[PDB]
Amino acid sequence: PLESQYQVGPLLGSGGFGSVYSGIRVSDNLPVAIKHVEKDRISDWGELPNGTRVPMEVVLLKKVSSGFSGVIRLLDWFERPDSFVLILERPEPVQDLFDFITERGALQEELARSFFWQVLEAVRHCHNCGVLHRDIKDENILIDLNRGELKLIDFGSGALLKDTVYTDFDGTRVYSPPEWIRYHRYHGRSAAVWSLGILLYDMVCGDIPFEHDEEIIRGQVFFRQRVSSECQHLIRWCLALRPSDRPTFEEIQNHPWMQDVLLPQETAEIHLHS
Ligand SMILES: COc1cc(-c2ccc3c(-c4ccccc4)[nH]nc3n2)ccc1O
Repeated sequence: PLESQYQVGPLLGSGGFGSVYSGIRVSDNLPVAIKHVEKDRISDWGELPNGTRVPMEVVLLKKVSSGFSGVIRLLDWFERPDSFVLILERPEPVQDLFDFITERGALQEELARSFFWQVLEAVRHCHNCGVLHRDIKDENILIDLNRGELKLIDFGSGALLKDTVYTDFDGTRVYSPPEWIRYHRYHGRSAAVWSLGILLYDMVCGDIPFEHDEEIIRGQVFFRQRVSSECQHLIRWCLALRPSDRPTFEEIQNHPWMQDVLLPQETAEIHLHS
C-alpha cells in the first residue's frame, strides 16, 4: 500500500502540477513526489506488458526511466479504485525553471546555453526511448540546484513517438507550432524543435515571443533583450514557419552558439550559488 511505504506530506505548488504532494520513502527517507490522477479524467490510455490497462503517462514514464538524470524518474505506481498514484524522484533542493527565470529575469547566455543543452539531451533521450513529450516549456523543467542538473517533468500530454502525422494535441497553445494552429496536424520532431525555439527565447528574453494565434502564424520574432547574433539565428531557425526548414536536433547541437557548454556542476558553482 502507499500509506505503508511512503509518508505523504503537503501539496506541491498549491496545485501547480496538478495533484502532486511531497512525500518520503519511509524505508530510506528518500524524497519523492506523489502524483494522483483520477481515472474519470484520463483521456489517453495505454497497455502495459502483461496487458494491464494504464494511463499513457505510465507507459511513457516506464520507457524513459532508465537512470539518465535528465528526466524525473518513476520509482513506483499504484492503482486504486478511482485513481492512479505515481511515485517520482524529488530533487532537494529544487526550483522550477519558470520560477527561476521569473525571479532572475533573462538569463545570461552562458547559463541559457548550459540549460538549453541539458534540455536537448533530455529530449533526445526521450525520443530514443520512443517518447514524445509534447509539453516542453519552462514550467515543466526542474532545476537540481546542488548539481546544476535540469530535469523534465509532466509527461501527461505525451505520446509514443511516431514518424507519421499527429492530429491530436493537449499541450500549451502558446508553445504549439503554426502547423497545429493552422491545420491541426503536425509531426513530432519538428513540432518539438518549435517548442524548443519558444523555450530558448524565454530563457534569453525572460518571456515567450507569442501570445496569440496570429503572432504564432506570422512567425516574426522581435527581441526585447540584447541577444547575440548567433543565438538569434538559432532561435529564428527553430521558429521557421515551415517544419521542413526547422533544424534537426543534430543541427541544433552543432550550431555555433551551442559550442563549449559548461558542465552542470560548473554551471552550479558559477550561477546557482552565485
Ligand atoms: C517525470 O514525469 C512526471 C513528473 C511529475 C513531477 C512534478 C513535480 C515534481 C517535483 C517537485 C518537487 C518540489 C517542488 C516542485 C516539484 N519533483 N518531482 C516531480 N515530478 C509529474 C508528472 C509526471 O509525468
